[PDB]
Amino acid sequence: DSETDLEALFNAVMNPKTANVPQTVPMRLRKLPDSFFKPP
Amino acid sequence: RSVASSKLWMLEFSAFLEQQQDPDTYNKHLFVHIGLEAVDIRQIYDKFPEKKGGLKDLFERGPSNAFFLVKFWADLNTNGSSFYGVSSQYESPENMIITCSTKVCSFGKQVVEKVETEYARYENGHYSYRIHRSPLCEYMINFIHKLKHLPEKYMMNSVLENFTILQVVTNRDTQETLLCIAYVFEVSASEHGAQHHIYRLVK
Ligand SMILES: *C(=O)CCCCCCCCCCCCC
Repeated sequence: DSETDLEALFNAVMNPKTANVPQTVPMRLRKLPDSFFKPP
Repeated sequence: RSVASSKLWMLEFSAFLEQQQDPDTYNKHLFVHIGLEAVDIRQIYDKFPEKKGGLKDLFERGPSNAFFLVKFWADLNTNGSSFYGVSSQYESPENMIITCSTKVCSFGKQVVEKVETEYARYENGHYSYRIHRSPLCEYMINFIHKLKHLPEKYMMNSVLENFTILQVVTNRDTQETLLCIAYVFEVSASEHGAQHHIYRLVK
């Protein structure tokens, strides 16, 4: 099982070797408008 | 009027850090501010609470013209004398008692909720509602602290991929959804600071 708490959240990114958070589809790989990643 | 259903319009929204330099001197930094393309809501359901009263349940109950997705690029370029706050303003042709429920979510799970009741002020034939300098919760303050203390900007966005906010504005008596706004975040890289795109959420 994975954890979903504040330290776990930042730990997953700071020290990816010890990551234990849910895995997800990156927003860039979803069916979203082009403007979603191009700021004005 | 972008963020507007038939019954309510959000004119203003901002999250800020105000620092008191001395009793007469205040420096305010805006993290995000507001003051339409369509998005398939099914693409974001995983990022928000599910089950009864959740985004899907709310959207299915309608009306569909009350549902919005805001993409924020947040400005995090800022330094016991600090106030983290949020302000927002709404207008309506109707005199309602409204409830504003703000949920902070991590990987689609609710972590904290703030609930606020707002009464109308007559203003020019219509009615205004203002949430003025609502204190930002400690979780949000702490989250911002941790964000800024990450080595690299790419890390901030990686954290933010799974951090969302759901705001539901309801008529307290009738429970009609007046406005439902889903908020998604990246870090601003721009020379013009905070930016945003507003989308209509569709089935
Ligand atoms: C706690 O009391 C309420 C939860 C926060 C209210 C939503 C305000 C939006 C915060 C955006 C800050 C920018 C950091 C990415």
